[PDB]
Amino acid sequence: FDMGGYFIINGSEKVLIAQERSAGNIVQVFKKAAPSPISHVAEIRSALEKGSRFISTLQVKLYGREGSSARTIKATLPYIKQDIPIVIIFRALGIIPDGEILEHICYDVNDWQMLEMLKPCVEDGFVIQDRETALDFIGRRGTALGIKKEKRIQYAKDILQKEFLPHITQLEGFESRKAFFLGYMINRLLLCALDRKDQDDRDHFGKKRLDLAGPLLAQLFKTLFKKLTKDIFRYMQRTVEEAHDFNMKLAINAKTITSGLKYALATGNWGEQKKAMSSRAGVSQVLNRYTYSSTLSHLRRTNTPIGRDGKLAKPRQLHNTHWGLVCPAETPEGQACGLVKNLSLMSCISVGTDPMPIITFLSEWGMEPLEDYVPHQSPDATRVFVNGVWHGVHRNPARLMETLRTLRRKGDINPEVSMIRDIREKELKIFTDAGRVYRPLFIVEDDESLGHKELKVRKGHIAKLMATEYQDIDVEEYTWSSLLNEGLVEYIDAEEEESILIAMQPEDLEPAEDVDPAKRIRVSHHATTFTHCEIHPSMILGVAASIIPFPDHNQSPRNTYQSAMGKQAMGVFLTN
Amino acid sequence: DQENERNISRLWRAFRTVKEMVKDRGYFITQEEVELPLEDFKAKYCDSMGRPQRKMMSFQANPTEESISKFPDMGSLWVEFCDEPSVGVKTMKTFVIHIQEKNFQTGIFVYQNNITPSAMKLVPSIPPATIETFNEAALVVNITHHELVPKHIRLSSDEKRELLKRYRLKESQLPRIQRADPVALYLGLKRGEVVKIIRKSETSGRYASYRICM
Amino acid sequence: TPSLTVYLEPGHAADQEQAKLIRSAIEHTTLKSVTIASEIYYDPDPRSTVIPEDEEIIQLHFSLLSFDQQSPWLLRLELDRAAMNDKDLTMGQVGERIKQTFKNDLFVIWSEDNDEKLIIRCRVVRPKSLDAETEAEEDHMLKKIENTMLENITLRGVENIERVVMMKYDRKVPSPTGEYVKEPEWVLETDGVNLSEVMTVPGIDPTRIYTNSFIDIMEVLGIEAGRAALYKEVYNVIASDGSYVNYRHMA
Amino acid sequence: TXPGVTXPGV
Amino acid sequence: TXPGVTXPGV
Amino acid sequence: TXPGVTXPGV
Amino acid sequence: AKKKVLDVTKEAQANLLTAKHGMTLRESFEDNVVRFLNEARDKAGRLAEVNLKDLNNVKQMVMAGSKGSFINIAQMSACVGQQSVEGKRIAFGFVDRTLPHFSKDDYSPESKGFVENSYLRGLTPQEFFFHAMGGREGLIDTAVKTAETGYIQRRLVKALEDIMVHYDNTT
Amino acid sequence: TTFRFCRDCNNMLYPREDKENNRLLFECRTCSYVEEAGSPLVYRHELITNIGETAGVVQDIGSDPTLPRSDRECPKCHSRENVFFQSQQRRKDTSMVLFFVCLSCSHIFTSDQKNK
DNA sequence: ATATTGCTGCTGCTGCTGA
RNA sequence: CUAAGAGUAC
DNA sequence: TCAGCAGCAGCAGGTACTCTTATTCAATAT
Ligand SMILES: [Zn+2]
Ligand SMILES: [Zn+2]
Repeated sequence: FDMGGYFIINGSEKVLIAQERSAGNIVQVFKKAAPSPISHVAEIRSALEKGSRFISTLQVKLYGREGSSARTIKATLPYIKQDIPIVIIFRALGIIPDGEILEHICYDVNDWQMLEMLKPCVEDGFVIQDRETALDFIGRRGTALGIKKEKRIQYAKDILQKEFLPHITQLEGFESRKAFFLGYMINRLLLCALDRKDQDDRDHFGKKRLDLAGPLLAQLFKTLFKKLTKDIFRYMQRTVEEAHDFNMKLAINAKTITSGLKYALATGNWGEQKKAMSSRAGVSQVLNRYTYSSTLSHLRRTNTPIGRDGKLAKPRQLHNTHWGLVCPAETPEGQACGLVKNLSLMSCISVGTDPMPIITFLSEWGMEPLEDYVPHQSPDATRVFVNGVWHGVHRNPARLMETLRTLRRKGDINPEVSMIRDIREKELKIFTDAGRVYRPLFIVEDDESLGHKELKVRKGHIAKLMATEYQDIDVEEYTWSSLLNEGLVEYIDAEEEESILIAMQPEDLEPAEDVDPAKRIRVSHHATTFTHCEIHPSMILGVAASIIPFPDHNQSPRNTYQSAMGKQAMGVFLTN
Repeated sequence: DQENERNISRLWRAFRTVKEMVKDRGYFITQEEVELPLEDFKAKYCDSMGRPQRKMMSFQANPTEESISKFPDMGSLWVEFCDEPSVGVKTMKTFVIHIQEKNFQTGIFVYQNNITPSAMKLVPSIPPATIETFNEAALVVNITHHELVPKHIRLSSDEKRELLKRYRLKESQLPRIQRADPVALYLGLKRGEVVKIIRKSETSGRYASYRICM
Repeated sequence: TPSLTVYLEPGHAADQEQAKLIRSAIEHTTLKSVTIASEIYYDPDPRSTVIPEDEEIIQLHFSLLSFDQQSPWLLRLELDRAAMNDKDLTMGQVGERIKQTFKNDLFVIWSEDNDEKLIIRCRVVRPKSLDAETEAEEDHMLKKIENTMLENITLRGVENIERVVMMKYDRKVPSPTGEYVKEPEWVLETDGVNLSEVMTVPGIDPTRIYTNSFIDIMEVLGIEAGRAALYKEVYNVIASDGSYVNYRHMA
Repeated sequence: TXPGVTXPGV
Repeated sequence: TXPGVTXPGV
Repeated sequence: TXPGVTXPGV
Repeated sequence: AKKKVLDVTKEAQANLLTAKHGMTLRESFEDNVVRFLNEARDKAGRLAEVNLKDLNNVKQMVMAGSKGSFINIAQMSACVGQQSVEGKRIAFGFVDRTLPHFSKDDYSPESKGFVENSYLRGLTPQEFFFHAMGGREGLIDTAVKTAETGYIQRRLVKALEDIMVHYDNTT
Repeated sequence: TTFRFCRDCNNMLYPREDKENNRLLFECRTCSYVEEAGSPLVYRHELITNIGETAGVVQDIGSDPTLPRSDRECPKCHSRENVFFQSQQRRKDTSMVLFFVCLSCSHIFTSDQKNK
């Protein structure tokens, strides 16, 4: 009955709590308070997975209040002491004419409101009219201030090549892509400033990622393996300065990796021992073995590292996007209420896949490359994103989404990959990275034979599943992966869940619609355009809440109390 | 002339509050002058053109017999209204020399908008003459008639001494009232002077507190 | 939530229209809440305009309407009929307010209220001293004038008055025969506190005015009145949930 | 302030 | 001042 | 002056 | 009551609704809807309370004042009511909708958190989730209030610790 | 406002006062390009914006399953089926008036009564 | 081989000619 | 000793 | 006798009570 999933460090069973964090490579726009001189800030926490994995925050801020007359947009580049005007950045990237810059930022000629709001930027940046002059300006504003005049250009180029939007590319010759993304960021900022879209919700669970054991151990090992390789160099240089024979056994030091991993798993302090008091604590905890359900709930626990003494209540509240992903009533009741969460029964976390095959698929299926994209000649084009990197535009997104869905439902694309089509915003976002939380659902198709919407799964598939289960307790095994590979069930995360319509139960909602007065009142929703169906509503509950009998006849704090108090119940935690 | 009508009405209210202040300070002002009607004021202190005049609006007051018996060291008082929105140095100098040559221990100056700091510095004149400056806008409504404001009565030196004797108090052990409090300015409190505050309590009918000016 | 309470004069407490008059008198309204839009046009001569829409407006006003020193640039303001309806404002009033707030430096004309569009045309009168750089920034100068004409000027009401609402309360007035009868009155609740300026507004009862902000009460009325207001606020907090605390503790 | 409720300042 | 309590000035 | 420490004047 | 809310919604969507002096159209609409739903729950609870006989045990406990209230009888027998977070109806956590099981721009009572079922009849999954959101709000509010009250109480006691009535009756 | 750009260097043009002919002009700030003025409007500021409420309508707006359907009269096709949505202007003081797009003609008609 | 050392809360000044 | 974590009653 | 403007940067956090777990390295010289 033991399920595993934990480490044994010095004879103690240690479990790694999932760590919640904000998603990377996503443009988020936030309104600022009245006292601050900046009104709106558009930021991206750019990060690259196959490189230095360093966090470099780009913030495109909009100075001036609503009543102010001088509304200038300024970007905050890393390793720069001052917020450079955006038009100077465009000119430094290699876009001199103002017409081209305003084309990059704004995609609609008839949108004269945005041009009116954006004219102060070009008025401010008129003083610079040359790419080399713009690089000189950035170097002059460069915080190093330890470079001679004609060598400032090299430092500015290095900043714009390796520090500005690293998640796009670190190589040279890709200035247009970065300029396009900067224009997109400024476009989002102005759309928020123009009272056309709301500020991004920080609590949206589709904008969060859970680091499981994998990524945590991955970044811990990188620091430890960096220290070992650096120590080989100091020895190699010392043993080469002394002109002695070099032996590989003497160079390596296994104690480094061994002690680092053992210390990081034995204590919550997640990093190097000397870097304690600055490292996150409580990542690794002693596994609870009071009761079997206590062990299960501990192995499915997620923590959000917000203070715990902070007096803000919004992170703790149960958000709408938590539906089906975390237990609605299974939180601790002290200072960690809402900050510590528990996964639902059927919610999973992606492990991440390589995005290159999907990029090849998109290029094959007719994605126009971003390098030669002219918005004026293609006004009604849909932007295609992969893992937050804008790769190009498509002119027939409907057929593209149809073929991507067909590919994912036959197993060609990994089922963990999440594809979202925002029709109103005209965007296509594909995510393959790790950390996304998803759940399975039934797929509903047209079913022209019956002339009305119906679930794809039928009694034949249920019979095959029952037969396979009975044999387990010979035919081709009909497992869960059989349903997944045959396009009967689907994996949906909180991002894709924004763009679907779900039926709560198949019987009362799929078919077109004297009643028992004892039965609860239900509605038919008076609408038939469903795309998916819930496998069962009771799967929104977690491990601890799934023990409660008739939880829907109870007041919710009582259910929370029982979910917290069943882990203290006394029983048989293991048979051995 | 709606602006002129509102200006003259505000000036009439300010005049009423000034007379009420002078009467409450303990000088001989008859009750009729306080309750002067609008038509009589417009006939007397306003010309035919409709513009009110301030130069003839100034007046003088003297202590009454009871205040003389209780405060034997205070004499006549002068109240002046100015015309120009900003009172210049020359006008303030004329006012202070007139106060000095007329032997007034206290003189209230009333201004329209503001006093230049070059005159604010010379506002403190040769003692014992004290110059108190008030704004007409601050004197449109008599704050002491608000129900939240209880009754303030200035105490004589002998009364303060008896109060400190009976309660065995030091000077600093009394509750404090700032020498910028609106009622303190209204009554012209100087530092060290104690005001008795009569209040309508709800546990007992009447409660008497005391506040020393600071 | 800084709020203020105004009680009407006893002789006109139940007069609903007098309450409406006082509410309009104290409520703050600026052009930002009235002007639908603002534009800058070019007119070669300040007698006939090149816009056919206000060409009817000029054949009213220019017909009704020194002009050699007026800028060719013109600032046009479109107002809202509904804003002029729910708020007791008219075209003459706003024109007078603009003319007062910008002195003679701005030649202002306003469409009559019976016109289909409420339009105000403002030109910057050219001072007899000729300028070579102000002409280039006459666009900028007019924009600056427009900016200080949107949010920096006021039509009516005293400052810091976000919004006024009227309520019908019922107090206990001693009847002439002896009993305490339930007499209704009209009371003004106000968002924002400007006690010093509201208290002096004619038509209200200056004695009975009250404010949640006991700091303003203390700095206007005195330390004793501030103490009374502080006690009242503490008592409201204590009795909000129905609890009762003896007087002496809060005192 | 404080902390909490540095200084001010510092 | 300072900062805190630039300069003055700058 | 300046600004800071317009002009004078303007 | 649901029909009355639907009529008010129809009037609001046709722009025939006039805004109350001092608030926007949307605020007036939300105020009217919440008032109607609250009075609906109160009326249903009053009917349920009137029905209960004198031998009813919950009725007996309420009559004695030992435990329970009218609202408990109403929620257990008649209708749980309107679920609110931060003093407002359930917000659109998703884009323009509370849950992915409702269409966009749905302002109906069931869409924004009205629980028309009692605890005896049981709650549908959407009503269950909305009730969970409300209960979470209550728990967070309690946890914040206890700490705030403790801090305030300490500060007050430290301020006034030295005040004493003396033998001349002064404080 | 219809801001226009130079055709020589593709740079922005600013409005300018002309002395000789007393007319509005448009001038380049770096290459001195000069041309006439199409309209006298040079600056527009909307305190109450009317457009943008129907923004986001696309030729396949009916493919969005989340959008609600209705059977209201279409005064260009007289068809029943259509998709409806509230105003897209996210200002908190906007009205709750609905907009309807017919899935067979793509004509946008509102539920307003004062407008109709 | 064994021991020493590398969310919340504020605070304050400098300067005229011109017109 | 220090640090960290899980809590119990408010 | 009066009209116009600016600069910055810093952490902890209600009252009691119970329990468990882990605790900084490597090199040089006597
Ligand atoms: Zn050019
Ligand atoms: Zn149609």
